Amino acid sequence: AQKPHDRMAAYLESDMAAVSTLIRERMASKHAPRIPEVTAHLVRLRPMLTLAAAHLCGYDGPFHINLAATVEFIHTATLLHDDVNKSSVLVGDYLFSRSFQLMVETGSLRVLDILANASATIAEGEVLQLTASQNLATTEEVYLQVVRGKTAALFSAATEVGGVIAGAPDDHVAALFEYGDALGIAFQIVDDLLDFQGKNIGDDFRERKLTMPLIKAVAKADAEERAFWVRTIEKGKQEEGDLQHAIALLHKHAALTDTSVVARTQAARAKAALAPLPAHPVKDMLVDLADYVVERI
Amino acid sequence: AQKPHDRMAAYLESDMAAVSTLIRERMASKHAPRIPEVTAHLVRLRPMLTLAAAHLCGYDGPFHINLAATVEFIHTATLLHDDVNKSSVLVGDYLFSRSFQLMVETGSLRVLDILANASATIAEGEVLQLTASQNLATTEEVYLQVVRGKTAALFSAATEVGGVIAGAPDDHVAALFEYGDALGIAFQIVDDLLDFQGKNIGDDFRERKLTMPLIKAVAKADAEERAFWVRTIEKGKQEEGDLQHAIALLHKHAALTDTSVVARTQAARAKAALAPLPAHPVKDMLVDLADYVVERI
Ligand SMILES: [Cl-]
Ligand SMILES: [Cl-]
Repeated sequence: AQKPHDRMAAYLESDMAAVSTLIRERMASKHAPRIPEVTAHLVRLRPMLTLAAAHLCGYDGPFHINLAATVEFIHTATLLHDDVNKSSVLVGDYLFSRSFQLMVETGSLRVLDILANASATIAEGEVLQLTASQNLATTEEVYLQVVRGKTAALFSAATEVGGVIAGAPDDHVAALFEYGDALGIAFQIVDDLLDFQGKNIGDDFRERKLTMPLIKAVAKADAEERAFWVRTIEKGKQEEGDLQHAIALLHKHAALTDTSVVARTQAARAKAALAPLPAHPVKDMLVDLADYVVERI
Repeated sequence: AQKPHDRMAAYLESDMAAVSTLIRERMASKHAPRIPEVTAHLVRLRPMLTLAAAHLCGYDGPFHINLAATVEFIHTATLLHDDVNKSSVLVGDYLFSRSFQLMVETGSLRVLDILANASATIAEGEVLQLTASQNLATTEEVYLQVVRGKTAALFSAATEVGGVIAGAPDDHVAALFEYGDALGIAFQIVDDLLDFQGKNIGDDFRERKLTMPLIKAVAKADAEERAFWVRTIEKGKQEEGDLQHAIALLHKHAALTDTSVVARTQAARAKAALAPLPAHPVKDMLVDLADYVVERI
């Protein structure tokens, strides 16, 4: 999957350069000089999705660059905010404001709607996460909502705005959205998976954050096992030996193999969502990307 | 100034109701139920400026309601963020996202530009504040920038978008902007003033936040006085007696009378900025408002 991944990068090489130029130039604040030391310090596939999607639909113009920059600004600002100290909040807010300026300059209300609704979903997931983390009532169906918010919504928006700015027909656009949604879900399930499969390991477990493997394990917990889950997640109390026991319970209940399967299934869904589109070298790159996202499992 | 202030309220009575309905209905999150307990708990002249400005320019339609809601969403989200714990950041971000949805629905790229640039100014001030707070190099001219960001930019944007959505000519719009800018500056200088003039008192002093009265005092500090300023602001070290001494130095250097004068001058500037506009009952309300903002000094 290496040479296939490199081809996408090399094709988008120039646009990625010209984006990362914008990110650089807009992180520069007219008045305050106390920003660029933090922004440069913090500065990818999300902005790549937007450019790829634009080229796939034959876009000549300049605004795909704006939109891909917006996409990264939004991802970064969201990261800062999760790392919560005062310096983060306000710097993220700054990037949000800058992201908003960039989309407005494109002249497209449609993409603004798309990114406005996406930002709603993202922020809505972040809060849903607060509640659903450390809460053994959480179904998988509820975790998928969390995943969309925290992860997939931006993927799907990134790809969708790339098609919209290109002026693509509504079927091509829905397919771009579905590609990005499924790819984002796969992307995040892979992360979930690798937090167990071979510093990193058990992180979600200590964090008391309900990953899919944990949901699938808890879903089969007898009284004995429930007490263990009730204790290390909802009470937060953990000791020596507790990570090894959690992992044993995952394996006992096929929680990892089964999560691997959902990952692979969403990744196949991504590729299928490209089907109706007419053939195109970027179409191929996006297929390879769907495989690349799940290669590590 | 009471009956004159009440007339504005009573004229805008219905629109304010119908806005606070929106704020209520959009704070409701489809999926996550862990928001409305915080948003209702947190929910004014800013949204009033937008409605007033729309009516002043003869706007029939519905979007002045959207825009005034956006204005409050933005003010609130900004408040939350300054109060920084994790629950704040994400709830504010949620209101920002919701504010963005509302402006997009208006169909006006111009107002989006206005509010996108304003959001930039606001966030840019917040960061400039970090540096300029606890920094005796700060001139008044630098404080005015802080004031615009933290305060006036939203006033001026609130009034300006009200005129733009109404479709008013460019001269009427610039005057609305200038009214709101000067009014916001006056508004904030008044706050600065009342943090000394008669729990509240000395707050900015303990906070090591460079209010205008402090700038004007420091600006005249000899070596003896500088050492006192260098110590209680840049070193943060304060003892018994230090507030009384600061206040003495303000009076010694006419720092309050002089700040009062800048307040009054900006408020007169606000009213003058309405001059070219044709006469109108809301025009009168905005004049009274300019006097009302400075009545407490
Ligand atoms: Cl397994
Ligand atoms: Cl004085």
